[PDB]
Amino acid sequence: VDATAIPKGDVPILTPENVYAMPPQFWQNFQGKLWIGRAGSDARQPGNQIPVFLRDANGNLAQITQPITLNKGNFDQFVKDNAALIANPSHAMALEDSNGQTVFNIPDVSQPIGEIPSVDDLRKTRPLFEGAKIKLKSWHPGLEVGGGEFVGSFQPAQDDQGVIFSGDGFHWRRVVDDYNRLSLFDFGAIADGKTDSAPAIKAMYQWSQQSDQPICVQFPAGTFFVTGCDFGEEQRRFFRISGAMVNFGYFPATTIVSDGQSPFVFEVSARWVEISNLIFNGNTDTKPNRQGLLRNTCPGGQFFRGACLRFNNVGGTALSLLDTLDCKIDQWYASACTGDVIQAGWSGQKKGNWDHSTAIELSNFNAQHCKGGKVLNLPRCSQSLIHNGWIEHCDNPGDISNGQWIIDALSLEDCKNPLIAWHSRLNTRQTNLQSGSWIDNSEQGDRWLSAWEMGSTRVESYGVAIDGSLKYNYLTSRWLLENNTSQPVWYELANLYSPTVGDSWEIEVFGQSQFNNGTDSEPLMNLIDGRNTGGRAVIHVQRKKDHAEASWSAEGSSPVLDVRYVAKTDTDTQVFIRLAGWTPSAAIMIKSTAKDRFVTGRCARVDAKMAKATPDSGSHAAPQRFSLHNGKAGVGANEQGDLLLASRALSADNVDTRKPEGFVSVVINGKTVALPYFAIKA
Amino acid sequence: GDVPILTPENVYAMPPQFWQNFQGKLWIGRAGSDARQPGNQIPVFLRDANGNLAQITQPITLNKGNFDQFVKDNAALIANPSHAMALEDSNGQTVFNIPDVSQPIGEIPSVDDLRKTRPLFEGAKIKLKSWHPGLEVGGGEFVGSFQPAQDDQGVIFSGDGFHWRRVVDDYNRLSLFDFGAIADGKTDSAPAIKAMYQWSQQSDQPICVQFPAGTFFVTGCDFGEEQRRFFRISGAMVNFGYFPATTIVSDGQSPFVFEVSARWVEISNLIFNGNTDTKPNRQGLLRNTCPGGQFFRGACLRFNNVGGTALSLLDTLDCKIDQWYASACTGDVIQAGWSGQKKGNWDHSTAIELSNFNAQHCKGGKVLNLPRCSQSLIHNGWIEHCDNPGDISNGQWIIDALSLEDCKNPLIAWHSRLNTRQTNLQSGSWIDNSEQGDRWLSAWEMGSTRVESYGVAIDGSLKYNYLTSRWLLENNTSQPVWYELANLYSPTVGDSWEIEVFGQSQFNNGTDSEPLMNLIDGRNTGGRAVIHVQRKKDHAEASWSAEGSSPVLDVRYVAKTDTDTQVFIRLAGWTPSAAIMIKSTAKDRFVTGRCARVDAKMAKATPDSGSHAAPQRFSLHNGKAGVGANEQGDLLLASRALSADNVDTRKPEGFVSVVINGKTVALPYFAIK
Amino acid sequence: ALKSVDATAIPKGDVPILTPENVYAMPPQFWQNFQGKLWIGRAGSDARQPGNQIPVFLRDANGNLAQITQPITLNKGNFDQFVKDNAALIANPSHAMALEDSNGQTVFNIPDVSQPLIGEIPSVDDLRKTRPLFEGAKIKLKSWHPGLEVGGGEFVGSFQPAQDDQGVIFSGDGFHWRRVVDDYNRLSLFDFGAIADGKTDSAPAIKAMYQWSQQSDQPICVQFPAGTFFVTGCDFGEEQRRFFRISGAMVNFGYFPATTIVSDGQSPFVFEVSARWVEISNLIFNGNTDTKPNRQGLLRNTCPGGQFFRGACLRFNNVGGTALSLLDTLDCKIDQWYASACTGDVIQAGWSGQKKGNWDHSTAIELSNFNAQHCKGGKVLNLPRCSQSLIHNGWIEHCDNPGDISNGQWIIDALSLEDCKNPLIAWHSRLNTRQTNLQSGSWIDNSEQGDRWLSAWEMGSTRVESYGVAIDGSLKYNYLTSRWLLENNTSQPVWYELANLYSPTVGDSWEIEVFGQSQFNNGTDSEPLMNLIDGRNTGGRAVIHVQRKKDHAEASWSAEGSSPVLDVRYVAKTDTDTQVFIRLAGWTPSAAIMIKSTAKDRFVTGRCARVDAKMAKATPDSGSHAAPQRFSLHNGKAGVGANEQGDLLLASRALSADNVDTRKPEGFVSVVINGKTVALPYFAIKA
Repeated sequence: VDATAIPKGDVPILTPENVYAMPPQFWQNFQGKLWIGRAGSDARQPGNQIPVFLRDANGNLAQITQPITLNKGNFDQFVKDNAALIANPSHAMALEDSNGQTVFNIPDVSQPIGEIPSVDDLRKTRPLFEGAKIKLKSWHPGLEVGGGEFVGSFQPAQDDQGVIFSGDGFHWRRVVDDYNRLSLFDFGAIADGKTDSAPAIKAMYQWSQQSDQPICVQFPAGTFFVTGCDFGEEQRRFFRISGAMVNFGYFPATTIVSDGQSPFVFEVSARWVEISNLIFNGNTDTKPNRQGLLRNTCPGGQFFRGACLRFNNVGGTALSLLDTLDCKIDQWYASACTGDVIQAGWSGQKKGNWDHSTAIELSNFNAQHCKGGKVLNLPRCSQSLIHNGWIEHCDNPGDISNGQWIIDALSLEDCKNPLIAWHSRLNTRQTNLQSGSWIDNSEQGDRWLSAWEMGSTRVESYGVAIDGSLKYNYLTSRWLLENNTSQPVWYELANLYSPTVGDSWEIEVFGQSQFNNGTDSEPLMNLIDGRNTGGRAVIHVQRKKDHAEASWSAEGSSPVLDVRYVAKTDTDTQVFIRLAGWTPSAAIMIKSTAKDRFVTGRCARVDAKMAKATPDSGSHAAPQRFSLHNGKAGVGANEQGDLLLASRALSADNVDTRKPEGFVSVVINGKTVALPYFAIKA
Repeated sequence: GDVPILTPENVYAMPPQFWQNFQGKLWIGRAGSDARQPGNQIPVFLRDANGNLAQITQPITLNKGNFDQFVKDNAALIANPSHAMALEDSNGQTVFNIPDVSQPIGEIPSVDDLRKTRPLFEGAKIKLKSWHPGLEVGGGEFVGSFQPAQDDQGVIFSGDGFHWRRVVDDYNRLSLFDFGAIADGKTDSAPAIKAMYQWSQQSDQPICVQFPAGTFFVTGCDFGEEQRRFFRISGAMVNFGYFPATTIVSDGQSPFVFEVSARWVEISNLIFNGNTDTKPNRQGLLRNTCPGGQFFRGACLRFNNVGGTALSLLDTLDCKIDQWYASACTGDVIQAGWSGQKKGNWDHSTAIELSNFNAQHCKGGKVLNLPRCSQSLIHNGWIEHCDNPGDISNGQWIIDALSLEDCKNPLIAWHSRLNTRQTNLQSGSWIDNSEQGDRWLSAWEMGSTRVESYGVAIDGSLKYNYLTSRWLLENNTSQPVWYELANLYSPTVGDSWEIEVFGQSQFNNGTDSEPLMNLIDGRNTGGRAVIHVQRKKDHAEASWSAEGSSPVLDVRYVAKTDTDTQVFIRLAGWTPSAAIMIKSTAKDRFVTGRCARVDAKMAKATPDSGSHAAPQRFSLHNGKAGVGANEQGDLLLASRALSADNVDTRKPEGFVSVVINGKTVALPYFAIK
Repeated sequence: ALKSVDATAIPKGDVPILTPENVYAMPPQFWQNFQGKLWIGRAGSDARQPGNQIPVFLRDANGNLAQITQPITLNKGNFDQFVKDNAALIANPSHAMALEDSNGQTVFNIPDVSQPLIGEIPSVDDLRKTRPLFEGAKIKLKSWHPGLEVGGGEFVGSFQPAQDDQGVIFSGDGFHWRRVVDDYNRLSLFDFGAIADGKTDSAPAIKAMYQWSQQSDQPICVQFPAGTFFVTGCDFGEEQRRFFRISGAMVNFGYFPATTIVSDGQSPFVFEVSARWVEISNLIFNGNTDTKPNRQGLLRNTCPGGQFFRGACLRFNNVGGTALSLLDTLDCKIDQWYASACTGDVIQAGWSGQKKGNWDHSTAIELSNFNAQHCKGGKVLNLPRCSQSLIHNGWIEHCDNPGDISNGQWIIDALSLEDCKNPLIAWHSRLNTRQTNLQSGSWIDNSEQGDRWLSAWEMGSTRVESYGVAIDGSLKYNYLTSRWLLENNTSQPVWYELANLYSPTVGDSWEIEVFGQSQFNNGTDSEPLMNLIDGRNTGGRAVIHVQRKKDHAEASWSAEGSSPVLDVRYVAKTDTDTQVFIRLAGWTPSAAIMIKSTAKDRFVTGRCARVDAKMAKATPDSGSHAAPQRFSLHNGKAGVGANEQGDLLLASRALSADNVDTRKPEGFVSVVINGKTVALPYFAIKA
């Protein structure tokens, strides 16, 4: 029979692949009768057989009489000849064995097992009928990975290299129980750390985008070689990439390795990105390169989610984000990275004012021995947070300049250069700085925001530093002293440690002696021992060239009668006060010029004792003096008990000495007297 | 008590190979016996459609012709349910030989057909293709039983005198598919949810209710009012955090999609789309009304177009809601109330922790309806373009990194004990922490503390070991040095600054080796300079005083702007450490954006010619009498003027020992008559 | 068929190649129905062909051997006799094997069973006794233990040597079966022979799965399925390893894990590990100390030179021993953990180094989202010398000893101690705290008792509360301002009510500083100051003193420079409460209210000091008490002041006329008295 003796639209319905794709027992043992019949009826029935043509590899096109006898001999011959059965794709098919038992009876193959070794063979194996089930042993020949059950179809579907495998006028659909349990194995990846799994990653991403499946790129456990993947230009909504989903906090079960040729292993443009449970070994220690893990190119708002990420020997920028709206990177470790680790920039697009990054939360991270680039390349990060982070033996902790950062429990240890935080609005607790490490929060370089927005607050166990305003309801003391007794009592206030020669302390004993009514019953005549409401004592202490010395003043109804001091060392000064009788509550409030713990390690201390203690023999009386002036004239008092006065001394020659010009009412001691003054000669 | 033992559904169950080909012999004998045997055969009756009971001589011949006819007449074989049964195949082989079908392949398309198929024997296995016909979902392997078990619509499917139990390798891999839910976002999956809940309660399995990935239409599920221990509801368990792989839609008719009453509640990995934007309604997601303590756990939740209260909680002992998003919700989002109609016992909520959330374009309702929340926390939250950020009044809140942008009305925080850091207020948004409305606790509990980068505001007490300065100036030379302290920005006319230069000049011993005679230049311990700066109608003017051994000899100022004033000090020789401590009446960053600044220079710099000298003055009085000094170098005195008439003028009454300038001297006073 | 052969006459290296287990291992349909012929031939040949058959010996019940004639006839009768006689076919383990049915159709044709249908086996006991038919032969294990249908799966046979690991490899005499594992992360202790009955000791399974994961370098380590498991003390001690992971059923249950461990109390810890990295998650441990008292904890890690620890979703019920014991911790995260009625320590961490260097502390301890209830006899937290450490949102209620965090460095947010018998011991501990909730006499002892680990210079705590701030250390700021700035852009003085002062104790002193001045007109540097009160001056303030007396309070106020205040009145109508009014001067553009107090704050007492700020325009009631205008600057002997009558007060040593030269004033000094520059006279003192 000839070439154009074949009906229009007739196709090969059975090939050697159909012999291979049925169990060995069937090939070798089966003997029976095959009927290719008219569609919509039993093919064994009379006048139902449609034309069938045997075609050799040579190009033979002989018509074959039905039923077609099947047996090992005819199978062997069909395979050897690389032959094919051509007939109507719309056909009935019926097979019975040597006896008469119907194996199958399909009236229309277009309308509703055996094993296949590879995808290569699957794409060349036509289904027997619409719904025909097959088992794929493995994606690649004899790797025992990326296999599963497959349902055959004649309907047109494009090969996606994972779920749909298409041949000439047919395809096989992977039977997927849970779509969220597919991996790169299903898309033809191999965990040998050599075979490029980039085609599998590109195939699985395109599949997820088209079929709208959120799992996206899913790595199974093991090591994967990946060449640069550019999904670039086109803005997508989602790019998710996750390693083996197991609860391993430290070491993910998936590792990525590359050739260091692309600037990033993954080049994406997506509004929402999620990357987790991955180790990236950049191999920059042995084959130096500039290859990072992921860059997001999408302008006008990015959302990022990182979790359980290890960057080992990365020469490039590990993560590069753009126009960040919300970035959460938790449980990430960087070891011996020579490039930037966490980098975020802005498009500069005037609209939405994309001239900064927003809501960066970095938590539970450890950067070790990172030399060359910046661990944090995060300038202009507003409404951002750092929680429980360690950066050790890293040259450049990096840049958080012009930012707004809550920083809880950040540790810098043995870092060559400081964390750059120029014009950065920091709000910190428990910053741990060892081995010469520090944070540079100075006003160097360019300020992004107005001068009015500048300042940072540091809240430490050892004190508070506010580069800004303070306001409170009231100022109290940690130490309230009480003398509910008519007799005075000697207390030891504290031992003052003065780290530097010339350091000055002022102890304000705020509060008065007496709490009895009738202070407005009589006018005050005795300014010292009178009946006035209000009072304080002001003790001055300064570390001198050798040891220290003291001097004290008071106001109103003084809470202190006397103060003595003991200068045991050059740095140490014990301060005692004779707490006046009937002193109900006296608050201890201190001013100091001494360096605090923020400045030096061997810093200023107030070793508070606040205990009843008589000053020992060899204690020195702090002289009772005050001195209020303008550097020319003023008023004071001395320890002898004389009022001190200072003013321009006068020549008697310029004074009308004849008699006082006038008088003014002054209450000298207890008595209202008349203070005289003389006229000044013109 | 004979029953139908075989039906048309039994012919359907077995492989199609069997129907078409199988020739054989079927025996039904008495139990505890091989039925293929003389004297073992019990009577078997053939029921037909509109047909008599009749009887059939065993063995029962099986072939295509018989099966076709048997199915045709909707026929059945009637016998004693407790029977022996054996099957041969013309050849005389054994397919199965069962002495008793009472105690120890096939595919079935639907649960409808499964509930109609009687098992051949106890432990007979079949495949369920799908829960619903031709839907490829909710299927599995089932082991048949004659024992009486009730249909639970998921694991056990019951007929008349039989049931089918699902083989479950892991109970935590069951979904609503297995209980007959359809992920088409139209067919009501409420029967499946109710069925899976009832199952999990009775079987005491903790997974409770578990959605697969996809969209599900759910009519209101009211889980009675009786108090349960647990209610867990979860969408597709895949690590996302942004968009859960499970969406819920509804008809908006119930007040909540889930009416629960449990001590411990878990919602996670769900999007609820309320559809108020198109079909206005008042349907929330979940309300828990279990009294006497509640525990809540929310994670990865999206609320889109919710008209009702998204979450309603009662008598909360502990509530954690992390990674939750609300867009275009017209009702309340996070709502928590209490049972106690009077104070004492159940009159508040405890341990509310909201973290990593974003409420956007929520108009009408309160995003946070959380009054009287004690020991509570907010961490990294954003409320943008919302009418009512909500109510946290009479609360106790740690608030880290809360953002309010373009919110019409303030976050109501009346009498609320706030402890805040890095609050971002943009586009006229603010927090009302005032004392309006009812105070829940005592007046002694009130107060908030706001720690910002730009300053600290304490509505309460402060105490510290000692006050130091950010700026310590040193002059370890004999010669005075001109420093520029800072530039002061005074945003309002009249704003007053006072720069206390704490510390003294000189640090040599023997200050208490002689009495103080010269109050200015004497061997003294202690000292300070007090520089006063006020912004006047035009520019600023200054003046300054000192105490003891002054650290400052001179003060000059440069004021070439209404707002700006540079302050310079001539730091005295041998000033080993001088601390700069400032007071100001000027508005800080909490009040205004164009706020007060101290631009610290603290650098050696001579005043630039045009600088004006700050007069050396002090003034201590009561408003009637006092003492002072002026720049000329004169002591000032103020007191009541006396008439010479009222004074005994001829002789001084007495004297007092006064040290004038350097010398001890007698100060006179005349008597008044 | 019947050729009697001696055991000593059987070729060296010949073994039982087929046993009754091989008949039981076939599908039941095969046993009953199959009829055919079996060939055992030389390795590398078709065993059916002439001159390829090797000698096969049938062993009988009594142990006798006869060489059988091939082909070997297979049928139910022969299968029954073979099993009934507990018979075996002995031949060369290296052999070809061929099976035909009675028709002559080949089932197998294997030229060498050592080079690469499917039966079922009830238990591993039976699996270890079943020799594979050939290399790569597939079998289906129903379950690990007979009739439990857990720990079953698909197995592929081999004659290659492999040691039994009791989970993945099950070996017999010259063969083994390897489990088909698609995902090694889906294996559980069921696969290693554990039973979820809470009675049968699953220690062997835990030890087996552990040693497998170590030898195989699989990070999953020990994975429990859901249920209650009985575990005797497991010792993985002495040998220093990298990893120890142990986890219960991995399903997101927030509150109650689906896996419970229960033990006998005989070991000090259920798990004795020595690893650098440790992960415990999703486990309830019921110590049963309430009914059978003991000192058994859950886990101790003894690995020296740095330990990492991650804990999540852990419940400790009735634990008699130390629940968790860590050594030389470098990083410890314990999130979502609960302790109920435990009599021992719960979270314990110590160090190895005796001397004050190297390993003498713990580092980066982060305890979060925890709740300890009714724990009595031990420390909930036994964590001395914990540096760079954090507590976030934790409750300790009705526990005798909240524990020891002394000599530490802690951020503590939202810690609640309620009805705790003893304080949390935090001696010399560097605390940085917010929203600490202490109820029913619970407290934190942050005193300086016992040995201080670090230097005196490192000491101090900061407590930031809603009601106030307490700094045991330095404070510095750019400038002090006020919550309250009062304005009077008006030539007339205006009355304001500042606040109601609540003084909880008799003798409590308040000082209200009204910082700022009256006037803001230029030319204060034009004239020399002559009138110290009303003169053109820059700077100023009013200082208001208020003290609670035996009954009510009384006041008194002084001023500086250009005073912002003209008058002060007050209302003391109770012992505790004092309203303060100020007559704010004309043209005072901004006055900041700043306060000092001796009164006890909220840190000290519940009924604490208050400033009930009003800061509003209000004229004081005619019955209000006027505050006397006074100041008083002295040294206790001499000084200066002013009284409300408007007289300057001076104090100094009195002089007798006899020691004064009354003749002439010795000299004069220039003094500006009431604006006018005059000469203040002075007399000389006789020697």
